[PDB]
Amino acid sequence: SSQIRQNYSTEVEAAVNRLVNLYLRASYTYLSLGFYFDRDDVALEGVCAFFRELAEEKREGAERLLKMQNQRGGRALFQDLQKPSQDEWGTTPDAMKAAIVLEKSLNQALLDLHALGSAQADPHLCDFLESHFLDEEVKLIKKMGDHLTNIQRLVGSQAGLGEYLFERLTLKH
Amino acid sequence: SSQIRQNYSTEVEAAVNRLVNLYLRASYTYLSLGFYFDRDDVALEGVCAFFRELAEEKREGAERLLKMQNQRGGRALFQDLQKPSQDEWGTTPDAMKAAIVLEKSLNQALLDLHALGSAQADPHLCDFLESHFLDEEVKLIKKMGDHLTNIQRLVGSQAGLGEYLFERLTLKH
Amino acid sequence: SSQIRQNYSTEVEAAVNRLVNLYLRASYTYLSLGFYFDRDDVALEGVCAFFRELAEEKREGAERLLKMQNQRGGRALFQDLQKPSQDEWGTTPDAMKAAIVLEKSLNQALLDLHALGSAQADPHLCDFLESHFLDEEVKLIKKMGDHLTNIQRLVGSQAGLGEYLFERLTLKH
Amino acid sequence: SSQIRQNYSTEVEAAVNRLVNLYLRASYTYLSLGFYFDRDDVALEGVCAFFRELAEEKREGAERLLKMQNQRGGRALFQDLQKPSQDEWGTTPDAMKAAIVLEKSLNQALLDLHALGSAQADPHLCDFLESHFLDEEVKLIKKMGDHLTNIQRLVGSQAGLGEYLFERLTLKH
Ligand SMILES: [Pd+2]
Ligand SMILES: [Pd+2]
Ligand SMILES: [Pd+2]
Ligand SMILES: [Pd+2]
Repeated sequence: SSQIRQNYSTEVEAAVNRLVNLYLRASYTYLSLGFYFDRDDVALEGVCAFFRELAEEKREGAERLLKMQNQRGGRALFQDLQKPSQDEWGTTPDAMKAAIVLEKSLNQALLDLHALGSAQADPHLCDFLESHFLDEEVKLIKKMGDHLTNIQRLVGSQAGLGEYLFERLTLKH
Repeated sequence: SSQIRQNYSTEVEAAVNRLVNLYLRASYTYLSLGFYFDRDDVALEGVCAFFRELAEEKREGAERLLKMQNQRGGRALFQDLQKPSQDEWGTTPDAMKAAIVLEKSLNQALLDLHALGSAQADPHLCDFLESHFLDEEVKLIKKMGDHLTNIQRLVGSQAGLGEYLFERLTLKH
Repeated sequence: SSQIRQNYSTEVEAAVNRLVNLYLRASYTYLSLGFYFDRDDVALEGVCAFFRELAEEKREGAERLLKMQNQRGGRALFQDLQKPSQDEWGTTPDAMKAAIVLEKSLNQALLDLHALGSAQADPHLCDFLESHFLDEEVKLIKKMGDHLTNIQRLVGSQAGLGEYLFERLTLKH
Repeated sequence: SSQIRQNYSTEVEAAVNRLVNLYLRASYTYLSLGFYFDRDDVALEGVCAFFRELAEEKREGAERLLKMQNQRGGRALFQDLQKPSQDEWGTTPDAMKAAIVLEKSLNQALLDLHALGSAQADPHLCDFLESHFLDEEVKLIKKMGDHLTNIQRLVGSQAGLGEYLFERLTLKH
């Protein structure tokens, strides 16, 4: 039961639960991406760290959604988390491309939920999504696009050398 | 080309470019206002500093817009910047009135863009505009209105004395 | 009016106003160069920062000229600012070449004004120009020439790799 | 005798001695202006301090000239110092006007000496004059013009009140 729920539709409640699943799926995907780059036959630690950081960011996003669900008086419902789409992630550009596709899918899910919020006249939801999610997605996708452009520029010259240089000079910290 | 653009209409992209032009025009206008008050035959340094600060604020606004344009995958297009509407700006109340007219025009441009964002279901744009621009405009216009009221109150008593006192006791820092 | 003007010709006054326009035009050009390198499909942040810094330097130069105009009792007159000569700036060497052409044009304008100062026996003007402008131009043009030589050396080997390495190892800070 | 003199004309040597006399005369004038404003029937201490500071600046200028005379191997020759042109200096605008006339006369003397330096191909002299004298004069005359404009603006409203306010709010430190 709840004694606090106000202006919070069942449609939004369900969409928030689905979004939590998407964010946790994304986190899982990034966990797989990170460890792939830590394989001794891949060995690009800056790339491992980049994706591991994203895994943490996506988990944090799911937790923020869940906190908000409870703040509004909605009820968390969890579903199975599907395994990531690949077991091996190819080259650095392959991985960065996959990451952009993933982020665009999350961004579209956020946009869809914001639209539902608007249709349901739920300004708390719509603002929650922008502050913690929509601006972060735009910034993140720009960073990934910039990364992809740099790695593409590098591997068009020399693939092995380019991947090493990108990891050493852009990613490693 | 872009590999990041998502939910960013050509209409909004063009409107953002036009807004950059308006902000740069405003910056240019404030540069002219500031130096007019630094003329040896005007010599009101607090007024010079007030308008110079605004010139910097408007330039910063244009830069923020341009950064956002690139974040969204839009493409900056610059146009000629028209010279300010006057070469000489009259009395302090004349100048403050001109400044209010200018800010109201920027504010209306922001409102128009927010409306376009709403019509295009672009919540990232609409929120970007409020956070960095719409609240700043409201605060700035209130300050200018307060200034205009004070200078009008002063120059209704004694024009020369009133302009000096306003610059010394309200503006100078 | 002015009560301070002394040994300040109308010819120099007009030339200073034209120089302000040239410096503001240059600033605008550098703003465009900087944001071009921040495009997600270009993504060379060290180059973005290099040109943005120059945009600020040129704006500062215009402001110094304007302050001097008022110090001498001349009157600032502003004209339209033409848009930069290109919308897209090509490769890093293309951009650095454009920048050198631009600086050489400013340098020539400064030399022309110094010559006018000499012809008008205006030592305050001639010294003002050397201290704040002429030595800065020489230093800046040497830096740009050095940059161009380095990027040319790099892209003659491998274009993509060379542009990345230059941005990472010379420009980025 | 001298064992160091090189490229230092007798014409420049004599002109430097005359300039020392002019600077000392100016210092004396400012001493008189300062004490006039300290009269119990005038009693404008910010004005006293303003002119006393100028008296010190002009004395310092004479000393710099004398040091340079000896550096070049010229020989200091002192003449009688004429008393200031007035015993009483009238109102604050009267005094500021007198001060501007005085500074313009020094500035013209500096310009005349720079021209002589140029005619004698004496670059050390010409540069000495710009660095320590010509830029200082331009700055000082702009400040005085700004002051005169402010006091005129004030006394056009109310003479007694305006003079008090200027001394309290612009000059006093
Ligand atoms: Pd909303
Ligand atoms: Pd909105
Ligand atoms: Pd010269
Ligand atoms: Pd010279």
